[PDB]
Amino acid sequence: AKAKTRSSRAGLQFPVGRVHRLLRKGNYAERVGAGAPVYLAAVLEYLTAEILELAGNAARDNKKTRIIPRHLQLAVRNDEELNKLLGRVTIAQGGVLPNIQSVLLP
Amino acid sequence: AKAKTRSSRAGLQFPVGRVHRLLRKGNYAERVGAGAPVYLAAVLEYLTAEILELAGNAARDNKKTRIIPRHLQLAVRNDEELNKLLGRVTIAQGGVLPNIQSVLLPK
Amino acid sequence: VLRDNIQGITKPAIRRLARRGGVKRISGLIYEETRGVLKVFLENVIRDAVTYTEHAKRKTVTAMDVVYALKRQGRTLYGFGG
Amino acid sequence: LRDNIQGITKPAIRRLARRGGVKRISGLIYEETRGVLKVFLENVIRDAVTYTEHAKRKTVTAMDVVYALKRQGRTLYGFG
Amino acid sequence: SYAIYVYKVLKQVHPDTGISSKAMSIMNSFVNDVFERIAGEASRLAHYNKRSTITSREIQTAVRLLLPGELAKHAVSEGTKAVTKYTSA
Amino acid sequence: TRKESYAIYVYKVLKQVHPDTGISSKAMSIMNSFVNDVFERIAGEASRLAHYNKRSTITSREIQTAVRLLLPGELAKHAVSEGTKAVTKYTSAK
Amino acid sequence: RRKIITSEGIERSF
Amino acid sequence: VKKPHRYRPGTVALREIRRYQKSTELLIRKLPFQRLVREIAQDFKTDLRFQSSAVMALQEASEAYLVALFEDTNLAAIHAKRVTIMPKDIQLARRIRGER
Amino acid sequence: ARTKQTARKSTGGKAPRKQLATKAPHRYRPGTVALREIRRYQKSTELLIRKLPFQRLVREIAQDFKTDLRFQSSAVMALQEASEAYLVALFEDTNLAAIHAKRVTIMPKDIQLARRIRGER
DNA sequence: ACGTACGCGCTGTCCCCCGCGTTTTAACCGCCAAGGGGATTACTCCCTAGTCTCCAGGCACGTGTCAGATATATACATCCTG
DNA sequence: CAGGATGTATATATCTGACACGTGCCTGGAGACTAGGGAGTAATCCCCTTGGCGGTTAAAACGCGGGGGACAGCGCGTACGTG
Repeated sequence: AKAKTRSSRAGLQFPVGRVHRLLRKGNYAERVGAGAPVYLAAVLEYLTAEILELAGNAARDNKKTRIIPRHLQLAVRNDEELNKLLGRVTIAQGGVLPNIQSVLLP
Repeated sequence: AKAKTRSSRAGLQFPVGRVHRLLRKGNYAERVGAGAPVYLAAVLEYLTAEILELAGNAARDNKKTRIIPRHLQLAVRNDEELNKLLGRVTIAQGGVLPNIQSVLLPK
Repeated sequence: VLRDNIQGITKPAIRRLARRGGVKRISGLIYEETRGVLKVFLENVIRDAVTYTEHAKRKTVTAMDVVYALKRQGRTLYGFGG
Repeated sequence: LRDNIQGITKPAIRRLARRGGVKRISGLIYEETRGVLKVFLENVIRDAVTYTEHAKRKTVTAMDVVYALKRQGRTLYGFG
Repeated sequence: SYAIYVYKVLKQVHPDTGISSKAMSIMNSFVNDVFERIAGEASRLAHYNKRSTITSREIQTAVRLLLPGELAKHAVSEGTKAVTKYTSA
Repeated sequence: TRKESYAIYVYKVLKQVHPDTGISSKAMSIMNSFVNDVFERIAGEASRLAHYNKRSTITSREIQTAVRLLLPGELAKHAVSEGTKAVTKYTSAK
Repeated sequence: RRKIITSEGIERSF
Repeated sequence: VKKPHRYRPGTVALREIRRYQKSTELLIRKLPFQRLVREIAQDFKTDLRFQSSAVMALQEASEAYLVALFEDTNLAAIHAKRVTIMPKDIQLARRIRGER
Repeated sequence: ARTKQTARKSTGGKAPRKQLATKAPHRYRPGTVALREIRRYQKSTELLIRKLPFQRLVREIAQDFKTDLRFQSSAVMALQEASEAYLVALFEDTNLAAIHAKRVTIMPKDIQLARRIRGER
């Protein structure tokens, strides 16, 4: 019987196995259910499948095909639904969203 | 052989045994050394022996024997470093530390 | 079914807090505004509080639950349940 | 290295706040900001050194500073 | 090193766009942080409920606490698909 | 139907530092929940320490490095000076 | 003044 | 003529500031609060039952959040050199914290 | 009467004494360039604090915590990109506090308030 | 070095909130109950940890076109400044 | 309003150091098989929330003056930005 990876069997792209081994050794709990990592793999995908999406559009609208760390800082600080997930975290080489208060402007 | 409790040999008041289990049950690491509990009860027993002596000396000043949360809230916010440790904590029934901004006071 | 309870937080109960806070004169708009804030703060704590209650399949929101929902957001609570 | 906090210049702060969004920066800031930045590093380093001093290493590597920053709440990304 | 995995996603969602060798670092440093927050919250959530083992239901409830709003809706909509697909075979 | 707690211990310490004072319930259940907070930060800290350095186990040193990070200021120099004084007495007495 | 701790001694006495 | 001996505007509040900070009881009235929490949770999951303490635990935190707000909006109102706090401060003192 | 003192006891000043004690048009209106300086910075990501003066600032701080430290050239960056951001956030908060106080120029009052309200004091 | 915008201090104006009676109201207390659901055990079962064995996907290293950095040189863009 | 001067944005072309692909490799993961220990499943019971009842009074709502702060205007002179 040829071995089929759990990640490929589930149709996902993130490594179910590598997530599974990480869940075991991290000492989160004595036992990890069979269905626990596959579920966590998908939740990890959709969070990258959205940040890389918004940043992907930043490249086009900025006309640079390669995504550079600023294109991350524009994908998350624009989107409120993501910003709250990334409230405290700093991104190196990210700059700041450009804005100026109304009183300052002449 | 006669049983001498491990909290005695350390001289501590808190229990070292009960901690030594809690480290295992909480799944903090795959193995727990025999030095950790004895060292972890001391720190706890030190801190708990700090807030109290402060709370006590706050009780006597309000002419009450017993400690009540209002005394604790006074023992912690007054001190500068305990307050920094419990910066986020909110003590139930605690009340506030009396403070009036100087601008509001009448003249 | 329950309706219109936020206006139950009586207008003095807003100042009675604000006194303990340490403010002297309170404008007219604060009262109607503060309810807007407190309502936001509960829909956060209560929700996280409900989610645990749903999780263990238990109907009643345990007092120990609220201490957790607070502990997650960053406002730890001492003395209730433990 | 007697005084290096005087090395963070006046145009250094002025450049930063310009990114921040200010328009006019009052003179007493240029000194007062140094007081803040200093007491920031004394907290980030004193943690980064402790992680180092524990592992017996003699070098505060980036994987330490990222950790020291994490407890501060100021999580850092891009290094580990 | 989640980077090979991240590239596979990006080349899916954008067949033309590329990724700089620092973004991967952001993501490899990012996915690990989200995974730690979730799996860390999952461990604490099982401890409160006296349960010994982390399971499929623990992670789902662990998500709805962290991800704000619309993300909670689609993530758990995505997660349930994976388990059902995995359990199908 | 037993919910074990530190109510005995905190009360024992209180007599050491105030042989007259006694503590009321609602004030105890604070201390009973303050310790369970600290002991969950310190230990929870020397759980990531061991993991970072890839050491599997948690030993005392990993607690010093755990204390000197949480306890701010003068407490750090008193706790670890109170910890070692205990553990040194323990091993030498075993 | 009726309710006071008066902050007798702050620095640690180990 | 005819003077009722009314205290000066400003010295009743300071007085009652000195009366509340000293005291420690609960300020937001218990029952009209409970009927609020039951009403909020009724939205997220219908037909819940609240343990008694679990309502108290909220009010104990909901108070000490607002009080933490006012003691921080005041610093904003002192800042513009005025005394009277105003909603253009609670809009500030919540965005400085970043909690928004 | 109270007489301070003289610090140094010689007329030469030791400059001439060996083993010395002392010898071994068009202008923009104000503000218009400011805004131009902002959009020129808020659009860019390059590091603002000069590097070699920062390196010597981190070393000076590390000494009184431990002696003879050696920093990886990466871990001096990871500090700089953090302490630059910390400040840029602080300055946004102070700008808010000043727009609040109804003046435009931030001041140490604004700095201290934007720190106190954060609770990060 | 300079020139001028703004922080600030002063005056003046008025509205709006604090103070203090009255008048209405619903929190509170205490009291009874009912049934609902959280907390035990018994049981039984089935699922993940543990283990052994084989192999291919992820990693590291090599390289090789190539999109981005960089230099240079228009095309409007705003800004004053009469 | 009219118009020069300015700065950033825009175009074309020139390199590169760098990210994408190739290829080999070996180490972690997939197959396969239990074992008992955790997890689910059924009464049960009791205690503890929800719910109603009535008195009652502490407190919330309401009303009005006027006293003082909010705010607007203004004069200015100096601590700023600009070169």
